[PDB]
Amino acid sequence: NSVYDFLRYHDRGDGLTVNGKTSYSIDQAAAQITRENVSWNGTNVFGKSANLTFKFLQSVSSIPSGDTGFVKFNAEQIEQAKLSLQSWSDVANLTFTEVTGNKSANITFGNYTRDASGNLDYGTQAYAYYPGNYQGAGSSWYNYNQSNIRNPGSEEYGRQTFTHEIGHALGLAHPGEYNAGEGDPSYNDAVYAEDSYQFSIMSYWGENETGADYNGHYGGAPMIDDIAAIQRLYGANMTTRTGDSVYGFNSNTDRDFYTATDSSKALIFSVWDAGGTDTFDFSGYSNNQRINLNEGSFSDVGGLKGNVSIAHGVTIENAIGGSGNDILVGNSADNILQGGAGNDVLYGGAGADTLYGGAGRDTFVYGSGQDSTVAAYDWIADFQKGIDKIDLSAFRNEGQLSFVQDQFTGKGQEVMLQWDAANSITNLWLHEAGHSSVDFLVRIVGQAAQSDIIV
Ligand SMILES: [Ca+2]
Ligand SMILES: [Ca+2]
Ligand SMILES: [Ca+2]
Ligand SMILES: [Ca+2]
Ligand SMILES: [Ca+2]
Ligand SMILES: [Ca+2]
Ligand SMILES: [Ca+2]
Ligand SMILES: [Zn+2]
Repeated sequence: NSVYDFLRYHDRGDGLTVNGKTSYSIDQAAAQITRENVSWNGTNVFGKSANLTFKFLQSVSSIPSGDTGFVKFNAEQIEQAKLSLQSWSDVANLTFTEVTGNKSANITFGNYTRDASGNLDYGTQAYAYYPGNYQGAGSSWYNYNQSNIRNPGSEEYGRQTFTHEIGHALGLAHPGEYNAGEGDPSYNDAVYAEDSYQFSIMSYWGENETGADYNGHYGGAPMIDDIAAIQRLYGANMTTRTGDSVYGFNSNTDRDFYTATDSSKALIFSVWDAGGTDTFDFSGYSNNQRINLNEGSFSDVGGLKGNVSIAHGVTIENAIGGSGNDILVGNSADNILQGGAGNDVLYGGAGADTLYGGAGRDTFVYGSGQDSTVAAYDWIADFQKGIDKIDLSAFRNEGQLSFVQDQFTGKGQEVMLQWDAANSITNLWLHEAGHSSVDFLVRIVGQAAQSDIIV
């Protein structure tokens, strides 16, 4: 039943209540984040692309906030800021072009170090201005007295702050009515339950407020609701990673937040992918992981909780677990699932899936007849007789499954294992109640015993 619960991991909307707060769906959160109804295309303009310019100020006549002690961006800030911009243009129909000299720009970057009174400010972090035609519109500012701001490449909060402020400069607002300086807001003030770093980088609250746990890390890229929100304003970018993309270990994304170079690296991201056959490669971790390929769902990767999610409108096809005891849940597409070492639970779901339990005592689960129809049957390519198991207990709801040796009686709800000596393939047939013909089939590359089947 671990599959059942995991499938409902972090359910939202549908009149639910989480943490005593109203639960919002991705779109409701996205609408809330774009409530200011402002973008670089104007007010109340949705689904329209934009070609924007950005500039690293070398000097200023004044900072629109009144803050003083201007300091230009250093090399590392410049590189990290470009990565943040890229994480936004990757998902929304936006293009960023740098301008220098006297040319004006839609989005600007600059640091400050003192307040209007001329006193050192080592307490604040950063802020930005919404798009518009007013003086300073789209400008973003950061406190140079903060080490995370000076070293955004080594201090994760810095990079996250860049992405956050750029979010404002693009038209995104905090999930709720609250802002630094104004009193002392908290998650208790959140308009909806999903107002945390787990769903939006535009939030003020840690992922822990929603049950997630990134072990002190900060994802520096747009999360699931941020993606929906930014696309609501500028449209989705359908040209991003349209080939076969691999996320996690052995990544070919050339994106730091989608890449893990070794087991000690933390992964925190919401994936946007516009095409191809893709893979969630989390093979380098030894932690027990829970991987869900359903769009909009969250996964527990590398020892963290709720650190990985799939954006709405995205189809990820494959997943590879680690040496831990994992749970891999596929989607309606044809998935290739690899559990790796450890005792894993694989659930292909709808579609013709190919499953590899890997080393260990693995379990291949089937929740219904639609999971492996004859017209699009599953393949279990490395089944180990007497070690792995095939769970068909879900069929009990319509009558306890009975085993038959070489013939079906017709009473339905019977399971048969057929050995193909010539090809060394075992065909698992299931004649379901209500079905006039045998419509369930799982082909197995290897031998299987009646005692390997759970009914
Ligand atoms: Ca892809
Ligand atoms: Ca895909
Ligand atoms: Ca495993
Ligand atoms: Ca599937
Ligand atoms: Ca395994
Ligand atoms: Ca196995
Ligand atoms: Ca299937
Ligand atoms: Zn903010």
